[PDB]
Amino acid sequence: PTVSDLECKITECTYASDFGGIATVAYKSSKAGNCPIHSPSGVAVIKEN
Amino acid sequence: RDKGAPLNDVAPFGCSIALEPLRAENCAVGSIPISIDIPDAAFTRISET
Repeated sequence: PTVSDLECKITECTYASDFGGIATVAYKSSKAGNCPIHSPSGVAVIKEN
Repeated sequence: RDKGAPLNDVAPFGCSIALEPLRAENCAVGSIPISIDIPDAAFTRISET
């Protein structure tokens, strides 16, 4: 699925080591299925691939 | 019969009395710096509310 026309926002970001940072994402898909994710910036490390 | 009145009838700042451990119950005055360590198990993680 193409996911654009979305929105992302943190909801409780934890300024920390353990994966405490969270963020809802208003996904706006075309199909329905899986969608691999990553932050190309090294600022954020994500638990979910 | 020529006494004075009782401290549970003349005290200030709101107290009651007992001939018991000599407490002065329920004295409403000032503030108390209270601090608690909650059980972390009782917390709900942020991504569930």
